[PDB]
Amino acid sequence: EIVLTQSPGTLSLSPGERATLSCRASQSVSSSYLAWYQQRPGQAPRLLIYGASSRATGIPDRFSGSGSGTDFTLTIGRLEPEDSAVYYCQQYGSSPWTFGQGTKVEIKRTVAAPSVFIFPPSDEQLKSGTASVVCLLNNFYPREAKVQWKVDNALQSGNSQESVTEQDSKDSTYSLSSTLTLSKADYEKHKVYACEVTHQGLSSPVTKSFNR
Amino acid sequence: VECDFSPLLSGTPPQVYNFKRLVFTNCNYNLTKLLSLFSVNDFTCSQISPAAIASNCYSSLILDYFSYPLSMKSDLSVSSAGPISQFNYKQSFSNPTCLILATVPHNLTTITKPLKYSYINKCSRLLSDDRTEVPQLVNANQYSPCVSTVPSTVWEDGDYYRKQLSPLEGGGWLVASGSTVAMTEQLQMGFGITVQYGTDTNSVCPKA
Amino acid sequence: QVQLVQSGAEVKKPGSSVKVSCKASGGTFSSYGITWVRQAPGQGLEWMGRIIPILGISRSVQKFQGRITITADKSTSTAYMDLSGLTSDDTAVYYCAREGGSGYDFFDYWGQGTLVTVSSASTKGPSVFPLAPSSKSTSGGTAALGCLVKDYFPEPVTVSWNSGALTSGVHTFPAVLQSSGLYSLSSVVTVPSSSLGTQTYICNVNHKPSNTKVDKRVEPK
Repeated sequence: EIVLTQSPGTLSLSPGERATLSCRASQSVSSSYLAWYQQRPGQAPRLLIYGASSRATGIPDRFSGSGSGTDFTLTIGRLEPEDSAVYYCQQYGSSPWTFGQGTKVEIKRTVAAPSVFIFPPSDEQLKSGTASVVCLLNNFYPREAKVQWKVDNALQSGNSQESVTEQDSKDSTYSLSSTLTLSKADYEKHKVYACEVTHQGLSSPVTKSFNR
Repeated sequence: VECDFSPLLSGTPPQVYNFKRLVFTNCNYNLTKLLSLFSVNDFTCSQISPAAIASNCYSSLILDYFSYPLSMKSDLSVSSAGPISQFNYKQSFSNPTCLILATVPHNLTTITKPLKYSYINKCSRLLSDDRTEVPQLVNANQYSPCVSTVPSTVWEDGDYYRKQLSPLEGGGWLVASGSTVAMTEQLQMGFGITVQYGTDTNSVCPKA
Repeated sequence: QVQLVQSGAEVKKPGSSVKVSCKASGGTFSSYGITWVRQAPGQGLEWMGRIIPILGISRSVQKFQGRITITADKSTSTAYMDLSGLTSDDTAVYYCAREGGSGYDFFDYWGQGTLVTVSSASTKGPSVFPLAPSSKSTSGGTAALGCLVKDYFPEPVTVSWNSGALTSGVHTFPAVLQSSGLYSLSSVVTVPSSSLGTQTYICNVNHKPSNTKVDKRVEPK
């Protein structure tokens, strides 16, 4: 049993910048008995470093491994956008083998003026249940995007629910899907529905239009 | 020319699978002058009486010593089929054999304590072919060929040590495992004497 | 280099039993353990146990001891856990991973993972919802269309387009809890094939618990 600290956590760094990840151990561990792992957005963790010095067979040697006794540091000499992942330092030194809290690397490249689209309800769940409208915000950086629903030119309450996907391995961009489920009957005089987006991207709030 | 049990009374006595040996081929022995220094607990002998091993002349007296708790005195004999008598330490059935299971007293000094008693639970070989497995059974004392993988003492409750033999010979992972047992307040040791007589000669003799 | 293929999201009830089966594609359990590794949803990995089919030996962490049995069938070469006596707090994704021995117990190759979901609420079917591509959109580059999956309870539902062909702009959003314990996720794809926006008539969805598969065709309205 060894509780262990990690790096600050979320890190914003431009591509081509060195990244340092720390792994202090509350209890002393062997100078070379710790292994740094990397898990991609939605997948199984892949071994990056074993023994705190050696590299896993087929791992590009940007991911240098060092540190001994108490503090172990993983240093990524160059950064590409295919490094955005969660890194865990596991001390297979003691027992039971304690995984690290984990650090998240976010590669800081672009601000991606977003693309806003509406997908207004159609006559398949307007023939059962509760319909739902949706607002897609495809290709945008970073995660600082807020969408508020506008109904018949009147602002809406907190009955939304926004879901944002993780950055793509090559694209390194963040797409969104704010949803407004409604009572299946309530589509009478509310002629128009829209989502208002505020972003680093694009001067204005980019509102939209349904009519139909 | 007295027999030298002196090296027996120092250091950390080794675990069961790594038992050290003392062969005496010419000396005079007073065994009770040793067993007085311990608190004997189980004196069991086969092919010669437990009292008969005290006074009679042989050709060579072989003594093996190690740390073995009383909790599992059942495993150590020709009766058992467990891992102590099959992957750790097997003494020749051909010639006479005594087996003592003793205990260290407080008033004895410089018998230091190993942290725990560990033994080789399993020793197999996984063939260079598909998945065929052949256990490794230790012959007469043989040091249990899995001994190179396993360290002097096993660390945790159940461990897993494997090596790859260099290809030819024989591509087979000489896999081995180790298991430990809790420490006891007093070091509990096990000794094995394997006397064998001679053609028409006798050296080791009861120093009376 | 052995790929590890596991089983699929058991939904059990607080007070049940789950046999997660990790398969050793190759036919070959060599001198190689399987170590199991929890990960509570939105949390950080733990250790749960290790076995070696070559020797049959098993070991378990102290907390999970008396509730877990990790076995393997060396002959057919397939390893399983059986977390009997489990509570609602064990709802987590469980991985299986390859040992290396004594001083080299780092987890080399991993399994895809098998989300166990343990609470006596329900199992509900992926009611797929209208797509309805927007008319006046981009000038050809990205005509966005997506077939939505709402109203289902137990995750997972994988939704590939073109039954796993169109893999170049399939944006999938993580399911978010609705008013009921059910949650919903949305799948979208971008086509340059503007007029008629057609070949995407698969929108294949697979639900591991319900075992219900729905395929629909997209029409530009």
